[PDB]
Amino acid sequence: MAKAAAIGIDLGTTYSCVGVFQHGKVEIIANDQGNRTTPSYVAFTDTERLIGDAAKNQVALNPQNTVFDAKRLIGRKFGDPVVQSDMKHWPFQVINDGDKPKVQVSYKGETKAFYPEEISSMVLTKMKEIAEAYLGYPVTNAVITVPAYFNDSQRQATKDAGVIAGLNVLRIINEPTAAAIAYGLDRTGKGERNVLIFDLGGGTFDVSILTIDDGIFEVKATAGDTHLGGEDFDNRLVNHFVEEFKRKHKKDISQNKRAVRRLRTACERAKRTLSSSTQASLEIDSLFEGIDFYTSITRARFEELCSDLFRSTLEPVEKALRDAKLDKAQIHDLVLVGGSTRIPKVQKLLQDFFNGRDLNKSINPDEAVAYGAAVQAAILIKSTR
Ligand SMILES: Nc1ncnc2c1nc(Cl)n2[C@@H]1O[C@H](CO)[C@@H](O)[C@H]1O
Repeated sequence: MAKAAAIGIDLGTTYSCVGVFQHGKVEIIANDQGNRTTPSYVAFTDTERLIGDAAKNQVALNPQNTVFDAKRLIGRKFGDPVVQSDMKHWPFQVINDGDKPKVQVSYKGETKAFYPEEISSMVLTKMKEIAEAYLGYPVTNAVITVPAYFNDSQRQATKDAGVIAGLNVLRIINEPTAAAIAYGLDRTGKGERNVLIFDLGGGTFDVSILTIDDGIFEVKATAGDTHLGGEDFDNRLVNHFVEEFKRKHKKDISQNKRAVRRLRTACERAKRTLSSSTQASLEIDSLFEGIDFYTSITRARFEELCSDLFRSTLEPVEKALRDAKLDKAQIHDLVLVGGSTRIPKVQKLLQDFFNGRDLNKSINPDEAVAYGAAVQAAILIKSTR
C-alpha cells in the first residue's frame, strides 16, 4: 500500500513539482489551488506560516518575512562569495551561525532563525501533503532531484531537508538525469547516447551534456548562468510598459512599488500568453493616479525587448560542447526543461544552432524533472520490495 508507493519531487529554486508513477502512467499532482507546480516560498506572518501559492501572493505586503531562493544557500558556508553576493539582493535577513547561513524572520511576533535545509523541508512537507491528499494515504518514500553541479555538501543538505520533512529519501538524482529518464533516453539498448538538456527556469539557466552508455549515466559538461531566467524577461516587459505609460501620460510610475508589482504580475501573465498567441493584452484598472492601463504587445515586440537575453543562452551551449569535447552533430538528443523553454523564439534559436534538429518538448517542460524522478522512484521502491 503506502510502503510500496514512492513519489518524485522536483525541488526547484522558484517552483517545486511532485509526481507519482502508478498504473503505468505518471500523474503530476495538482495542489489545492489546482496548480501542477507550487512556488518555493515560505511566508512567516503574525498568525501563521504559509507555503507555496499563499506565501507568493502576500510577498508584496510582507517582504522581510517571505523566504525564497533557499536552494541558493543550501549546503553553503556563510563566507562563500556566492552567499555574500546573493544576500545584497534579498529582502529577508541572512545571519551567520558558526560559518553556516540562517534566514532570520519575525514569526507570530517573535524573532526566529532557520537553516536553509529547514526552509527547504517546509517546501518538501507541502509537496508530501499534496501527494497524500491526492493518493488518500501517507506516502513517505521519495526521489529528490538536485542540479548536476551540486557538490557532496549540497546533496547531503538536500537529503537532510528530506529527513526533516518526514520523507525516506530513496536517492538524490541530478535534474538532467531525471529529464532524460522522463523521455526514456536510457532504454535505447546498446551504444553511448549523447544528450543535451537545455534548462531555462524562472531564475536560473543550466545546460547539461550527458552520455548514456547501457543504462549508466555520465555528466560530461555543465554550463549556464545562475542569474538568467524567466523573471529577467518579465522585467524587460515592465521597463517597456513604464516607458509607454510615460509617453501616453507624462507620468513616471517606477517609484510607486504597488504600480510596479501589479505591472510585473500582468507582464508575467502576458509573457505566457505570447507563447501561444501573436499578441497579449494588459488590463490594469487604476494602475497609477486613477489611470487605467489598457494596452497590448505583439510577440515580435516582446522578442525585440529580450533579443540579447535569448541570444546569450547559446554561449553556455557552445561552452558545454567544447568542455564535453563534442561537436553539434555528435549530440543525439535535445531535451527542453523549464517553463521559459515554451517561448517560441528560444526554441527557434536552439533548433537553428543545432542545424534544424527536432527538440524533445512533448512533456510539460516545468514538469519533466518531477516526471523522471517519479519513474525512478517507482523502479527503486519495486527493487526494495
Ligand atoms: N507559457 C509560458 N511562456 C513563457 N514562460 C513561461 C510559460 N510558462 C511558464 Cl511556467 N513560464 C515561465 O517559466 C518559469 C517557471 O519555470 C517562470 O518564469 C514562468 O513565467
